[PDB]
This record gives sequence, structure tokens and C-alpha cells, in this order.
Amino acid sequence: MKAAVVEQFKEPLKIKEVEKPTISYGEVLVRIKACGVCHTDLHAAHGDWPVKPKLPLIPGHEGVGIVEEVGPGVTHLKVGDRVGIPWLYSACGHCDYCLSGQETLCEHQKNAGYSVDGGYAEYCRAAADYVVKIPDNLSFEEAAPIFCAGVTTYKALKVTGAKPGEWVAIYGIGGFGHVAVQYAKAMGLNVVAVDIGDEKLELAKELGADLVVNPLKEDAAKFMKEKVGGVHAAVVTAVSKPAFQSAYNSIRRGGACVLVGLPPEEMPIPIFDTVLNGIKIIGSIVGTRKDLQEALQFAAEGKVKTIIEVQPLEKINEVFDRMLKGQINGRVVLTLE
Amino acid sequence: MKAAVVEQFKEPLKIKEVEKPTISYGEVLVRIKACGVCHTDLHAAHGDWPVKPKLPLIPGHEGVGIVEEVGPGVTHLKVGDRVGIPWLYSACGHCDYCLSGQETLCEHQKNAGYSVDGGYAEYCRAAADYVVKIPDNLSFEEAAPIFCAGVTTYKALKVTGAKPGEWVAIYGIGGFGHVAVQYAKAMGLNVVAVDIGDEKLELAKELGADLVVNPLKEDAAKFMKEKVGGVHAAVVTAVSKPAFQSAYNSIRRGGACVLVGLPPEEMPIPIFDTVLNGIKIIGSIVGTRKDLQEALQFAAEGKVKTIIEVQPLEKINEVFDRMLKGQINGRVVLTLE
Amino acid sequence: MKAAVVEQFKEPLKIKEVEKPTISYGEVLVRIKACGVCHTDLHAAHGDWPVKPKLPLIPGHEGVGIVEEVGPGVTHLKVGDRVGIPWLYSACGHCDYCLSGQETLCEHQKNAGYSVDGGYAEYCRAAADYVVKIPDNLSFEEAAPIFCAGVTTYKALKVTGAKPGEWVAIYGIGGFGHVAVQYAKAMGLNVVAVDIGDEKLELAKELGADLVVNPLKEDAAKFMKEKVGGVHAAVVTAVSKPAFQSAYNSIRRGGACVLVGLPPEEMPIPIFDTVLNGIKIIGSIVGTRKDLQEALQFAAEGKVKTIIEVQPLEKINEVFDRMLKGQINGRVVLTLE
Amino acid sequence: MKAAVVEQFKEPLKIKEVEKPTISYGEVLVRIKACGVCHTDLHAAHGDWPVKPKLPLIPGHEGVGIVEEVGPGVTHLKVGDRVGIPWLYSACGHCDYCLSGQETLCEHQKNAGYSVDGGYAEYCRAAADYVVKIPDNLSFEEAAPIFCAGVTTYKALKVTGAKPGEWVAIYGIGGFGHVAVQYAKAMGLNVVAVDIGDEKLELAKELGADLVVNPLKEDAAKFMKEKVGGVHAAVVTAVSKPAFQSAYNSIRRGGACVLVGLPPEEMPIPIFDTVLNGIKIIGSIVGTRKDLQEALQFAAEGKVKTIIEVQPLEKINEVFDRMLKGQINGRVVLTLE
Ligand SMILES: [Zn+2]
Ligand SMILES: [Zn+2]
Ligand SMILES: [Zn+2]
Ligand SMILES: [Zn+2]
Ligand SMILES: [Zn+2]
Ligand SMILES: [Zn+2]
Ligand SMILES: [Zn+2]
Ligand SMILES: [Zn+2]
Repeated sequence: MKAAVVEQFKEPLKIKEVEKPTISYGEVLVRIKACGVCHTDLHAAHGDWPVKPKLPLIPGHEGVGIVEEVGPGVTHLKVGDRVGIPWLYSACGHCDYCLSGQETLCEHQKNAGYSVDGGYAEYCRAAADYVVKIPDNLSFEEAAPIFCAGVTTYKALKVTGAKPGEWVAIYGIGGFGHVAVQYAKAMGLNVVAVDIGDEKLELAKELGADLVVNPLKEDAAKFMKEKVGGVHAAVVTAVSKPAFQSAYNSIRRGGACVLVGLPPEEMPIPIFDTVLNGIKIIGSIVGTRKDLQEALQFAAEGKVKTIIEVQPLEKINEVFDRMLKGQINGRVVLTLE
Repeated sequence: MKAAVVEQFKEPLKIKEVEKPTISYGEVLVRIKACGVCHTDLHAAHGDWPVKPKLPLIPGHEGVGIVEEVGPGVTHLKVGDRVGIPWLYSACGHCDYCLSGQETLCEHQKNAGYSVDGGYAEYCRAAADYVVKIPDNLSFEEAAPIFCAGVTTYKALKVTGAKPGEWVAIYGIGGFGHVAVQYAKAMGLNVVAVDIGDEKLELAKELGADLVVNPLKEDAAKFMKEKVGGVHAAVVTAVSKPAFQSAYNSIRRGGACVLVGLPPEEMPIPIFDTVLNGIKIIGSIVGTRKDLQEALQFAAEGKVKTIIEVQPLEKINEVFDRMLKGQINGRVVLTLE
Repeated sequence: MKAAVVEQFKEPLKIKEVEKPTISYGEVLVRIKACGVCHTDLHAAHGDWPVKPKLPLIPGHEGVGIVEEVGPGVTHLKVGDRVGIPWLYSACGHCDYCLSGQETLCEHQKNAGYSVDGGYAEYCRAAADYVVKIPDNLSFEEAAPIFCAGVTTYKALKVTGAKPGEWVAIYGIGGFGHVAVQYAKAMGLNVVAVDIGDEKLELAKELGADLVVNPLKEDAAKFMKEKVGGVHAAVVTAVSKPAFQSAYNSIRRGGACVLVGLPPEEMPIPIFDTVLNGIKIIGSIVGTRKDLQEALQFAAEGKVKTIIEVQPLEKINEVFDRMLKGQINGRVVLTLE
Repeated sequence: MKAAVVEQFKEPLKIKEVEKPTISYGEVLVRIKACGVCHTDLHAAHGDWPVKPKLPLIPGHEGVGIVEEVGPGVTHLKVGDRVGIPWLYSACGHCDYCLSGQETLCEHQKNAGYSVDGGYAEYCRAAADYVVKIPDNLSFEEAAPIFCAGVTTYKALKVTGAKPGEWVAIYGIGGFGHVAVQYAKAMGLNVVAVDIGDEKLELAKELGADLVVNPLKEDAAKFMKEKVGGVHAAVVTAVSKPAFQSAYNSIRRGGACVLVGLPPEEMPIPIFDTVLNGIKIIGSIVGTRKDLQEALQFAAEGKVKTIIEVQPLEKINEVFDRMLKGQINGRVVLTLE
């Protein structure tokens, strides 16, 4: 089978033939139809995160395809089921986190396409209990990104705890923001899109966003004041010092600021105002199998559609390239068939 | 009527005769029997907060006493009712915050002994709807610190989400700290007291604290760890960057780190861990009229007692010196009879 | 001023001149532009409920209109503010219910057009803290059913716990039913409309409802099995024994069955299944001042429109006649100008 | 090995030597040290519940003992661990219920000592992922009842949603009731014990209960009114027509009635009053693995202790004799060593 191996950090990826994995108990082998690409893959190749991966490594925590074989004793999935292998490759199922509904946080979790081989290959071995069925009415192309940025974003929106009728501010109408907006709408919310790019605010608006501001150009929080009483919550999709300061100020008292990005730097946050106004700052990323079942169904119903550009496995290095100069419109799925 | 009065900032106050206030509609006239003192009264005195008070000012948002006359309109209180006047002097009662359970954040709120004359005097004019009744079984001197330290700490504990069985770390065993521990135990929780004085830790243990550490010499997070598996939550009662930092690291994944102090500067949270481990950082101060009633009732049942020292009004300045010098263990309550 | 007046029970009401009421401290005087009618106004008329009203009485708790004078004390309202007088005429605003978010349950509540004169007259005296403002963008005739049907149904939907994506069954597509469906949709929900008239089911479908059943020629519970896997919840808007048993059986395990009707008799629940499957049976009526504000805002944004028929005061008895005969489709709103 | 086999319904159980079971993948073999008996077991003998068991059957869903062998692939349990096999023998792990945290409700669940052999034998095959470790500081004797009576009751208490400070009424200080009281105390609550026998009301008070009342002698609901203000919730441990009516009436408006009984009959509830007071009626039984770990730990800390009478396997039929007569005080554990 063919794959895209990261042999050495920061080095271009090899598109070589590799040994096609074997499967023992409780596993499935999956023939990969597509696999979405996001910044996380790139950081895996560059090797520049506290915990770094084991080389060589096939990336892809957004791989989706067909269950080709089912190892001894797996019963809840049949050959030929349409299926996806999300970031949470496996978790213990036994610790407290797992028994709460926070398997996403399990200390002994293995991560797809980072600590084990993932979706940048023709085939992928997966943990049967931990793969998720893609519903019929939803294409492989479309589903792939629902596995990262869909759930990440959807779950974030559940986490804001904003309820139908209330207002969320989405910060950054890129690959997260652009799908956030649709989820927030499908979730009963009124949206404020916030972005430096006048064309992204245009997109967000076709996408359902109720109000746009461009935080240049004028004052974003003073506009959300202003206007809508200040938003109930904000989702930050490109967390940076000024992105956060904005979200923070625009949120009404008691509001939540949910941070979904993964930047290297430490913040800071005002303590006085946070205490005086009981502001909530919360990290969230990916989400539960159930979160994903739920996020996938919204897409399955037309309520959210991702802006994809298809590419083949071999153009991967060009796509990281591109990604690193920040020239990617939403998300890049890789075709394998 | 005599009062402690703030004439100029950073200047000794003047115990002196002033005008005994007149009452209008929905107001009551309270004869102060005792008033609590905390750092907040002092920051008023020094006038060093972003929104400074207007001089002259009688401080005290921890005053309790007897209702001497009802204003017209008020029908829910009678002459002789033992009552208190919280930091939350008044709220509009109509804004959205007021119709959630969030009067504490009302944009129109007035603050006792800050934006209006408070409890450092023989009498106080108060908004009837906003006074909280003291249970019969609890004395004036005991009740008074429950009006700030009690509610603030109790509320903080509720906001943590922590359920009977779970673990909290209380950071700093001072005025808030030592009452925080008692509320924690009364609420089903298991407690790790954390402080730099081994004396405070000894006091914590007396108050029910399950486990102590001091933090210089190890290392709280890792003790805590090691050990209870990391606490479900932390309440930080004196926020220095090192306290908040340890608080942050001791908290297990999914955990809530409730901030309760009001220091001037900003403190930096590491975005990457905050997102990855689903951390919550939350500000909280004081509480609802109902929060307070609940806070008060635990004390009535003898499940939390404050460490009070009683000084007469005339000694207020002497007490601010010992405050600046950091010498007050527990809480000082002013007497007025 | 003129009014429809209940002089003796079960007798036709007399349209006649009466005293235009005078206002004291904290009240306002509203000039009624329109007032909704519901079964509850008729149960007052017939005096057949456990706690009967004192005669003579002006019914109507869906009265909306212009504020014509502000009582002394009231500061949050001005003359010409378009306002409504909900069933919750007033509460003590001090008890525990009132300081949760449960004013709806206050032991001292007074009810509009039941314990005190209400909306069936040119003027009405109301408790200022308790009138709810009507959005600018919404007319009197539309607003008025939102003051009973809207909140009761919207709240009811919230109380079910059902989150965006999940399924509810709205049982009975009448005055409540047809507004329930619209709220349900605006709230992110998927809706199974259930009624005996195939006509109502067509109406439901126009209103946004995803699936209908009759039951009553199919099995409804089994339809819902089947289908959607059983609904997360049911709001039962006309509680007859059969509707309840059907509702109860259609709900999936863990489910909530929210009751909203007020029939005289008792309905039996199967203790053994209720425990085994963790079912919840919950009563809900009307809602908070804040509940209504939210209910009202959905209508302002055009997401729920009530089907109204307008009649002048003089035609009231003709409308109670059509009410008993069960002929009123949707809601009737009385005009007074 | 020897077991207590239900060969024919209602017929006395045969203590007979039977085939020691074998274990495959994902399973464990357990040597039973003890096994609690309760009403459920008896209803498996008598065969008188909607879904009846397959015969022969070895009852016991409170069996606790030692992991004698681990089947291929299990990794969390190790040979020699102390362990228990609760009512929920197994569930699918993949349906919605399972992924909410409602495995208790899974349509595909097997039940121990009912739909498969459980604890009334010397040995018991079990689903590795579904057994729970008994904490070290807790005897097999003490733990056995925590596996059914403990959780059912602990969980019930979480479900009431009552919080530290509030009041719950435990109805029936028998087998469940007597441990409920301790749990509610441990959970921060204030308890009202309600029982016909002064016997039990004395026991309850030793066990921590704040107030008692015999529904003889006098009005239970009016006493609770009265007094405490009406309880926030009631757990009903012996559901009967008049028990339930009492709990119902004593609950304050907004309160919850958690039913924990398994009586054969239907049971009227008032609809009018339920709606008007937003009352909640909720079935609950057993609970999650995590619910059970938590319930076990309270006992481990000496916060709840079960009143046990030990008996060997042979007197099992003597125990059902007394039980059907209702002369058992607390719970009967069977010894197997
Ligand atoms: Zn990704
Ligand atoms: Zn785990
Ligand atoms: Zn204070
Ligand atoms: Zn306000
Ligand atoms: Zn009505
Ligand atoms: Zn009240
Ligand atoms: Zn049992
Ligand atoms: Zn299941």
C-alpha cells in the first residue's frame, strides 16, 4: 500500500510504498477514500509541539473510507460500512474521564495520525470501538472535515452553553469559523461573524451569519455592545493576543469565551474584570464519539456544508505550503481512489 | 450620628459626627449593630481602583443591624428585623442580568460603602428589597463576615461545579480561605488546603481540611497529583501569579479554576494546555440575595464559623495599618454600640 | 370605562360601564388595545376550578396595550410604552421561589383576570414590576397570544431538556399545539406533530413540523418507534387519558414527558416502567417574566406567528359558545379600540 | 461448583452441584465471596414480571468476590482483584444510551442473576468491562449491598437534583431507606425520614436523619410544611398508593419525586396540581459504573454502612420465606467461603 510518510521532521514527505497493516482483536482495517488535512497534521510533520510524534508517521486524523476487514470479536460494525477514524484513535474506556463522558481527555488515549498511523495512506488500522459511522446521505468528501473542525466547532458551541435565541460571536471565519457559523445557526443561535477580511464577512453572511463586523475599522466589541447588548458567548478560532482581547470585551457579563485554537504562546487575561464580571474562559477541542455522531447528522441534513478543495495524496507537500503562508480557503480534503 | 468617614484618599479616616440619613420610598433605616471589614473597604479608602468612589464616603458593605423604620411601600420587613446590607446595595431588577439569577452583575447596581454610604456608622439607609435577613440563631458579629467572605466563598464553591465526593483545593487560608474550607466540607467536598504558613495549614486541618500542602517545599500540583489524582477544582483566594499557576496545574483535566481575589495586574494562561485539557477559568465574587441566604443558613446550623476579632469604630485606622502590614488572621468586625 | 364582566358563574357575561380604576404606588394604568382569550378565561367564567374567583370579575390575562399613567415609585416604564399583563399579575419577589427563577410559583401570587381584574376592558391596573414590554417590531394582536400560548409552550419546550437535533412530539395541534411546533423548530428541534384531525396535521406540516401521525388509525408510539427511534420528549397540550398514554409510550427511555393542559381528573402512570426506564413526568405552565421576553422575541423575529381571529368585546359570549363547541381554530383576540 | 438454581418458578430453589462456567474473550471468572439478596432476586424465583427469566437460573446481581482468571484480551482487571458483578451485566457500549452515560438503559443489556447466571453460586462468569473494583478498605460483606441498594439510592439522590443545604424526604426507612439517609447526609443534605414504625424512625435518627414523622400520628405533609417549608425532593423506597400521595404532597412547588420502587400497579397522579406547581416525577433505579464507583467510595470512607445479616447459601429459601413475609431488617448477604 501507498502512504505519505513523515520520515524526518520539517523534511518534505515521502510518498513511498509501505507495508499494509495487519489487524488482531477489536480492530478494523479501513480502505481510505478521503482524508482531510488541517494545521494539526502540519505540526505533526514539523515536530514542534511539547509531546512530539514517533517517526516514521502517516498523518491523518480525518481519514474516512470503507471497513474492508473486521478482526476477531468486533460485532457492532460490518464489512463495507462507511466509517471514519477521528483524532481520538483509542482511549481506555475505564478511567474516570471515560466514564464521565470525557473520553476526549483520557490520559491513555492514542491519537490517529500522530501517535499512530492515520489517514494519509490507502489503508488504516483502527480501533473498532472508536471509529464512527458516516451516515449514508453524506459524501466521503464532505464528511472528512466534520471529523475535525465540524465537531471541534460544534462541541465548542455546546460548551458556550448559549441557548436558542441567544447571540454568539464567532472570531475567524476560516476553516473553523466558516463551519461554526452554520452550526450556531442550526443550533438556534444568532451569530456575529468577526473577521479582518471583508470577503470572509461576505461568506459568513451567505452562510447565515446575522451581523458582521471587521474589527479594524471599527471597534468590534463596541459594535456588539451596541446593537445586541453584547454577545452571550464567543468562539475564537484563530486565538491570538488581539483576537482574544476582542472576544473577551464583546462578551456580556457572565458570558463564556471558548478558545478552540492551538497557538504556542501564553495569553494573558485580566483578573480583576474577570472576577468582577464572572467571565468564563474555557478550552475545547474535538469531542466525544457522541458529539461527532451529532455533528455528522447536522451535515447529513444540509444544515452545515464544508468548503472543500480536493487534492491527491501526492500534492500533500504543496498543500502544507500554502497552509504555512495561510492561503487555504476553508479545508483541503485528499482523495485516494 | 457618628461615622468613620473617608475625606481624602490614602489619608487617615475621621471618626466624627455627620448627618443621620433620611429615608424615602422602598428604603429602610438600619441601626448598625456591627460591620465587617475587608481589603475591599481599604481599597476604597486608598481610592486606588479603576472606578474610584466619590468623597466623602462612609465605607462598609458588611454592616448588619436592626431595622429602625420602614419606608413607604415596603411591606416585607418590620421594625426590629435583624438585617444586613450587602455589597450589592441595589440593582434595577429589570435588566436581563436581573431576570437570570445574576443581579450581582446588573449595570445599574449601586455598591454599599462604595458608591453609597455603608456600614461604618451608627445608622445606614438601605434599599429594602436588597437587605438580607439574618437568621435568629446567628449573632451580629458572626453574621457580618458571612456577608462577604461567606457568600463569596460559598458561591465560588458552587460555581466550581464540584459534587459531593469530589476534591477542591482552596488556595490561601486567610479571611476567605478558612471560611472557604468550612463551606467546602459542609457541601460534601474533600479539601486540599494550600498555603505558605504551616500555621494556616494547621488551622485548615482544624476546620475539616482533608489534606494540606505548602508549596514551597514541594510543589502543590504534584503533591496533588500524586495523591488524589488531581483535584476536580480550585478556589484561589489570593491571586498572585504563582498561586494561580499552581492552582492551574493541580486541577485535573476538565477542571475548573475559580478566581476570587481582585489583584490589579493581568496573569497569563497557557492557551495550548487550556484548550487541550479542557480547562475552565472563572471569576466570581459575592453572590445573589439567595446565594447569601443559603450562605447564612449554613452558619446558622453551626457548619461554618468565622474567626472574628472585635474592635470599636474608633480603632478603624489601626486596623487598616495591621491590614496593610498583613497581620489580621481571619476577620475584624467593627462594633458600634 | 367599559368591560366584559363576570357577574354570576355560568351566566352570560355583561358588557357594561364600570369604574375606570385608580392607581397607587408601584402600579401602572394600561389602556388595553387587545386581549387574548383562552380556555382559562372560560374556566374562570364558569367558576368550575378548585380555587374559584371572587365575583364580579373582569377576565383576561393576555391583555396588551399602551401605558397611560405611571404610578409613584415606578422608574423603569414610561407613558406610551407598549406593554402586557401576564397571568402572573404579581409575586412577593422575596420568597425562595422568587429568588430562584420561579416567580411563577410564588405562594403570594395574584393572577390577572382571575384573582384581580384583567384584560377584558378598556383599561386595566397592573403591577409595574410585573408588566412585560412588547417588542417594537410586533403588533398588539400578534403579541397577545404569546402572553399565554407562547410562553407556556416555549417554556414547556425548554423544560423538556431537548437540545438542537433531538426530537419532540407535540401532542395536539390547537391553540397551544400550533405555536408549540413553531417554537420547537426555532429551537433547533425536530418535531413529530400528533393529532386526530388530518387537517391539523396539514397545518403542522406548513408550520415546520417534520413528521405527522393521526394517531388514531396508526399507532403513534409505534410510528415514532420506528422511524425516529422514539422521541426525546413530548409536550402534551391537551391532556386526555389516551393522549398521555400515547405520549408516555412514544418517548424513548430517559425521556421527558412535559404536561401543559389542566384537566380535572387524575391520570395513572405505570410505576414499574417509569422506574425501569427512568421516565420523567413534569408539569409546566406559563413562565417567568424572562421566559416571556424570550418567547416574545422569537415572534418579533418572525419565527413564530399565531393564527388569530379578531372580535370586539361585545362578541365575547359568542366566542365562549364557539369555544365550548370546540370550533375555534388557533386563537381568538379581542379588539377594544 | 455449587449454586442455588431456580429450576421451576415459585418452587423452592435447589442447592445443587453445577457445571463451573468457562470464559472466552473480554470476560472474567470470579470466585464469589458474598452475594446480597433483595426483592429483585425473589421476583426472579416467582417469575412474575413482564419479561420473565430463562430457566434454570442462578440469581444474584450483588455478587462480590475475586478475579480468579482473566479471559484473552482484558487488561484493566488483574487476577486477584476484588470485584463485583452488578445488575447491569453488560450493555452494547455503542448505542446512544451507552454514549450519553445512560448504559443503565441500553436495549441490548444483559442482566446478572436474571437473564444470565449471577452470584448465588461459588463461581460467576462476567463481562470484564462491566464489573467494578471494590475499594480496598471495604469488606466483601459491606460492599455486596452497595451494588444495588447503595447505588439505586445514591443515584436516586443525584437525580432529585437537591443540593447541599436543601431538604429531602426519604420515604420508607427499610432496606433502601436506611442507606439513603446516610447518602443524603453525606451529600450535604438535610433529611426528613418518613415511616409507619417508630422502630425505623429511631434508627433513621441514629443514622443522621434531621427530623422524623410517622404518617399515623399525624399529617406528614403538613408536618413537613410546617417546620422546614416543604421538602425540595422525596425519594420513595416503598412505592404504594398512599406512600406516593404523601411524598407528592410534602414536596414544595417545583420539587421532585423520585420513585425507586418496583410495584406491579398503576398509580394516579394529579394532573392539574402537577402542572400548576411544575412538579417532577421521575423513575430511577440502579445506575452507572461511575455512579457505583462513587457510591462504593462513600462507604469506603465510612460515610454509609449497611445493616447486614449474614447467611449461607443453603438458607436462601428460608430468606425468601421471611422476605415475602417482610421480616427482614435492612439486607441479607449470603456468605460463600
Ligand atoms: Zn484536523
Ligand atoms: Zn480513559
Ligand atoms: Zn468585604
Ligand atoms: Zn438590573
Ligand atoms: Zn390564556
Ligand atoms: Zn414570592
Ligand atoms: Zn438487588
Ligand atoms: Zn447500549
